[PDB]
Amino acid sequence: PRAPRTYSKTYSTPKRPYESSRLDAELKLAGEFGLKNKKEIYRISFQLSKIRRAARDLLTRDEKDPKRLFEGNALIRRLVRVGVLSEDKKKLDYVLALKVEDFLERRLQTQVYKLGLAKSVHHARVLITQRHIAVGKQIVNIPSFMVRLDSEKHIDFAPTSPFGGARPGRVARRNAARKAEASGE
Amino acid sequence: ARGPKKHLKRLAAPHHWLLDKLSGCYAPRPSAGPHKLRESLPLIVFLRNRLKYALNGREVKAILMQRHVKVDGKVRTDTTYPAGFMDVITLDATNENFRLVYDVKGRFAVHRITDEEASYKLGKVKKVQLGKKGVPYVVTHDGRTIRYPDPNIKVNDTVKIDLASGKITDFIKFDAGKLVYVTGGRNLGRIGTIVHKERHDGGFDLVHIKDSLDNTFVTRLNNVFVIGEQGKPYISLPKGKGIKLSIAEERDRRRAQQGL
Amino acid sequence: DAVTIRTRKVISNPLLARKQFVVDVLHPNRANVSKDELREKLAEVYKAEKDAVSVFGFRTQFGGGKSVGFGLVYNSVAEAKKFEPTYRLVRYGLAEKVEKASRQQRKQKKNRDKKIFGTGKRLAKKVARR
RNA sequence: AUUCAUAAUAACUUUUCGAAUCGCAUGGCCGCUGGCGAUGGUUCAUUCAAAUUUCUGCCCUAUCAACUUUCGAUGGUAGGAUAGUGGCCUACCAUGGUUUCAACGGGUAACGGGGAAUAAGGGUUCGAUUCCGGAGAGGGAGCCUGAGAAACGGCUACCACAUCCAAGGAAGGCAGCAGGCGCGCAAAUUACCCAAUCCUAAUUCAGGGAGGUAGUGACAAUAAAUAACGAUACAGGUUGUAUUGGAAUGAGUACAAUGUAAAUACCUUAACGAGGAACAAUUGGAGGGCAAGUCUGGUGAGCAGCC
RNA sequence: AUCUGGUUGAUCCUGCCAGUAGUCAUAUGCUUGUCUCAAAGAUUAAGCCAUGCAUGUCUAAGUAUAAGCAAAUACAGUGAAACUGCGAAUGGCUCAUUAAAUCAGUUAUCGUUUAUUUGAUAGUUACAUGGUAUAACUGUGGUAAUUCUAGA
Repeated sequence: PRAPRTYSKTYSTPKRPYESSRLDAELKLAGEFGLKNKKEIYRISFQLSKIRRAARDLLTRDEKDPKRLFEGNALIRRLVRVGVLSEDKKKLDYVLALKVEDFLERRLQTQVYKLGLAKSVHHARVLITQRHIAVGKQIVNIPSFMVRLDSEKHIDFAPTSPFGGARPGRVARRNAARKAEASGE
Repeated sequence: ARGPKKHLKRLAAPHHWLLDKLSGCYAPRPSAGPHKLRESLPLIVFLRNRLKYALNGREVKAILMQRHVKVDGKVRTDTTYPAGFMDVITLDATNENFRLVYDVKGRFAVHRITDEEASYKLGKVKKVQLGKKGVPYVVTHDGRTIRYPDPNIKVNDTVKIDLASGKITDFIKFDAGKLVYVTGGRNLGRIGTIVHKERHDGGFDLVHIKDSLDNTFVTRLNNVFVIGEQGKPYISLPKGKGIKLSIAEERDRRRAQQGL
Repeated sequence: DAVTIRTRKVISNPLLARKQFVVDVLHPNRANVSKDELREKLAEVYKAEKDAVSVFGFRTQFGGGKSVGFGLVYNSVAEAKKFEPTYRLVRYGLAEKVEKASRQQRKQKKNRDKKIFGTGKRLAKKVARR
């Protein structure tokens, strides 16, 4: 038979369910950034967990070990590109100081709010899912899309929508027609 | 099993062919021929996957049956014919010639050669012996048998063969300071010069090699192929001269040039 | 709006008397372009007969506006007719669909014939006499 | 490293091989001579392989401490048989071989390995199953053809089942694909096709339930709808609580093109498609462990992993 | 990585239990809108099986007088049947047996066989021999019956 397709699980569940102090901290993030699930938080903390595991491992290696040089530089370079880590803090020891809010701040859903365009993080989510936002030429409709530092110049309304320059939507057209027809009465 | 096997499942194929995982259940099984299965390259893989001249297995057969392709100067039509190291392939239309030789990653390169060089190939001497009626002969790595060799030729030497007629025109002794090509194992594809050899009676001899950046490495003698005198290869070398680079060096060159 | 057609990665292939390339199409404000229209515009730009042009394998970008595919142009109508798969020629109307029976029916006929030795003009007569 | 490769001498054989074959082309010299291929054939080498073989490594059990040798157990000489080594088998001869560093015997709901789950480290549990190796085709045994089989979509016999009949006889093997019965807590369509991946043949062309496509599918995995924003009234410092207005969109349906061997679906798109936006989100809980009721009505079988 | 609850009227220990989280671990209950991807009669019974299918194959180049078709007096296009050659020992399925056995890594053949592919290689013994020969075909038949087959 054909070779197996590989797949993997992307989140982890907190090991004590009813730790009351934790429940409060999670709900503030969801209200601040307009998330729909706790899973959206678990996903981020799962990624952050693995980054620390790798970084902490490398720090056992001596400086000028060729592996620490090669892979350590890759990891730092890759986080700077998305803007999670400042290019001032461009050193491996600072990777251990990142926290969840550093990643949520970079989601397309929040960037479309900080730029204007929308007027709440709840309004921003609606526009993305309804296909009004484009990055460069490509229409994007996923809220969790991580905006790389180059792309921020190119976020704007899509060419093929109202707000972007196309024809009015289905409901505006219906209203104009009935009123025009009645105005002929 | 009750006899020979006709199929080769994908994933079991040699990794240096660079087949993808998902396009099918099977891989082309090489026919019996001049080169060992594990280290040959079937013609279908060359025309389709490397040169992109064919889109399908069906189109490969359409090319061969017009008799456009010849290997070592003879027309071949078997889709799974096992070409191998040092063979010359000629496409008469398009007017192109290629020699099969390894990249430093240990893959067969697409290496173009002139119409002049297509006349000959090198061969490593595998045994020398007396045949019936007392006629001596030599055997090369690609399985040719040549009558009446020069009495100086010994095992592990290298021999130059004219593809027309098929007769020996020159040879080089295995000795220190010769250039060598590594044709197996972890160091496959590197080039250097022989420093010295270790005798091990009843075992495997080891050879010490030095490259032009004076790195050194060791391989079993079976993996060593002599290709010329110091600084004078008898054949055109592929791009990059067989100099291995560390992963840090490669990254720097790409972003320097390709990354401007 | 005007359609723009571009070709990329052009290879000339004397071994099969054809040129082969990527076809890239921009088409704002319409759903897509039909293969029949692409065949016409490619024919006049490469100065070929329309029957020598073949085009297949399109998809259109998410959010629309662009499509990408693959294209061939043969050096003659005769050479196209010999190298091209028959199913593509049917799409272009250069060949006629053959009318074989279903795959299960053909197999069942074969297995009936295996039980007859010889041509069977005899035996038929013997059964008629019974 | 050889009684190697190879050569020489005397003979032997019931006598091995050393072209009574096919396509295309139609030249040269004055009826002779000639080209490019196909299929065969002796031996050597090579390639795809096979057989045997060295070293070290395996789960539980002493309520298994002695085991093997008649009827090969350990060794020697000669022969037979094999493709070939060897108690592989036969004749004669010797009395050996293993063990508390666990032999021999019993058990396994035991095919081995690459691997899988569980992340401080060390470990514990699992591997019928996509790749590699072994074994089998209801159970035992035997054998023909062939380079290769102790073959089961080959044959012969016995044992156990079981089909048709004019009662004389004949025929059988789904642990291939689809399907049925039985079993049980426990598992899909008697569909389309050689277009792709590859394999076989005298072969570009034929064939392939191998393989691919669609159907069934909450095993497991990835992304992610069920509403957003103004006005008015009221309260608060730009945030809550109720009457009212324009905008936005896919779920769904559908002309068309694209997709495909032909189709379905995805991606794209003219028309239609929301106000209780009935286009209406469930599954378990509210003494503690462990987030959340001194609420309210009934009652004096129910709840509770534990208290 | 380093939890919480349960043994006097009132406590501290030993000790076990209950709770918690994961499972390419199976089953099962309630509920179910969209895109991509995808396991699937192993566990019990290596239990029993209706019907259909799963192995055949021709090029310029072995054998043509089909009484086949289609248009260079021995023949010459295409081509059923049949003889000849090759293949059917690969693939696919399952896990019953099996505990120095299979298997893994590492060796050996100076101990042996090998269709096929590739390369070498036979001056040494009639202008074309015979049926000790026959299939397809033509024609006469047997049996309730099968991929039964007899005489000419």
